[PDB]
Amino acid sequence: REHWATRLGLILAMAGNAVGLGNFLRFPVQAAENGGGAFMIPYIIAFLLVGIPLMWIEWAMGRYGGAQGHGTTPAIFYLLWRNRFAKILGVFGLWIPLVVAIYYVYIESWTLGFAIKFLVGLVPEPPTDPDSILRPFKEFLYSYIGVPKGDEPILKPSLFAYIVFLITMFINVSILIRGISKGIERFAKIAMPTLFILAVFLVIRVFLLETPNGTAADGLNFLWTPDFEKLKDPGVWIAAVGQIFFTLSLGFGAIITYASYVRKDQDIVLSGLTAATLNEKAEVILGGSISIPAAVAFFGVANAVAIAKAGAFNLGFITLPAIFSQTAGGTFLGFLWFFLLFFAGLTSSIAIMQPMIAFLEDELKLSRKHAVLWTAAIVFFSAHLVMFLNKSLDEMDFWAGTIGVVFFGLTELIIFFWIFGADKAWEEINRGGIIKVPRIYYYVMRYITPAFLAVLLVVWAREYIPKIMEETHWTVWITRFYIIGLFLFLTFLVFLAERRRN
Ligand code: MET
Ligand code: NA
Ligand code: NA
Repeated sequence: REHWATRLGLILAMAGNAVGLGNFLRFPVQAAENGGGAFMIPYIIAFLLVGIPLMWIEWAMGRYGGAQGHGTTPAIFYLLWRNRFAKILGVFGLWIPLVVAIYYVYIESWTLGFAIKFLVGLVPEPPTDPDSILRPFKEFLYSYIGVPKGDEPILKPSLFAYIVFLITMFINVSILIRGISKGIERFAKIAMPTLFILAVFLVIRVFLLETPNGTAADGLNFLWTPDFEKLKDPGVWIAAVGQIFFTLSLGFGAIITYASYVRKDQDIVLSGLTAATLNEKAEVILGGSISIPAAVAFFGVANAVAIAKAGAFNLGFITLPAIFSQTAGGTFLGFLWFFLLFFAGLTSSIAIMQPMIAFLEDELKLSRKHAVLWTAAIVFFSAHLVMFLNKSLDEMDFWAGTIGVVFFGLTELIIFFWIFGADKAWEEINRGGIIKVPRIYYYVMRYITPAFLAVLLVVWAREYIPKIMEETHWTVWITRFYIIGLFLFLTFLVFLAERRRN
């Protein structure tokens, strides 16, 4: 089996997996919609009671299976639990990261296209009226991805966006095709430091923004000023948990796959904690101190919150660059922003495609070259669905990137810490660890976490089961139909891999 060269490269590769678009786009939106500081309390708690324990759990499961030559859940779920149904559940460890990858890589190609256009200086040019400043950039984005005037089902991506997507795929391939140590690790040691530098620079530059409408300090205050009136709102807890799952790459089967390349004897405790810690630092300190403070600086808190609620991409691709264009060298500053997003996304995209690649290598015994090329072909082809079908992206991000990750997170925890045995799991986690997991986390993993997630899923299911059936748009049905087809396809591959063994 292939292994990580150094401990540092391992940390940066894992950090690269977690730290991504979720930090600089998803988080700011989530924190702003839930009342800033009010969102921080449930967020930290969710990080302690869910993020950390699951992180360690995924690392352990990854290394455990990796020792036997299996990096994907279909095989690992079977090693921990002997059953056909264990393999079927394991299919999600491929389905989720593949589905997510389909639209994630497209969003990534956006930041690249924007990065390129902002570098060359091809951007809209605003003249004191907020709408007259934002409109040009809204029209810019809509011209790029091909947004319809009314609410029409069809998208019309510009030739450029399409070509940029091809290029993005090519970049993802050139990195993945070189393997774990030569491809991902090498790039991690570069991308990450660069990412951190750009982030710090942007945070500082943004912190210097002060206008008659407010300052960046007002945004930092808003985000870090506690509010206990929102602690009774379940939605805030749900959003915080969802964010923790998405930002830490939990339930994507990505962490497990990456962990399967960790030598059986190497530590996974201190390594995992470091990766997760690096992600939170990059999330709350960096990600939360760029977008939000900037919007609050120019448009004040009320408007900033309004803009955050407006959409997930509205703050990142429209509002922020619009704000920069009003400052000296704002065009180049926008370039740095989109270059930051691109690297963060690139380090993450290669992580959610790896599970698929690792399954082809491990279970179907395909060479690394073929596995990567086929995985790229699949994602690229499937991507057309997100490119040309409106609301398709949201559907995939919901079923896979929201509901699926939590369900899968609960499933993997139940399989590892209950069925496989709590003591055996605990001993497997601490084995070879430079430091040891606090004894208390044994009862967080076994009791607190699964209960919290179970409750969360029940609540979710109750609200979504009626809405699903009554949904007018056909685009969403096509999407559901197709992703379901993907699931069958993967289940069929798992079947073939199972027969080859015999
Ligand atoms: C694409 S890996 C899962 C998502 C990633 N951790 C992010 O926050 O962007
Ligand atoms: Na990343
Ligand atoms: Na993250």
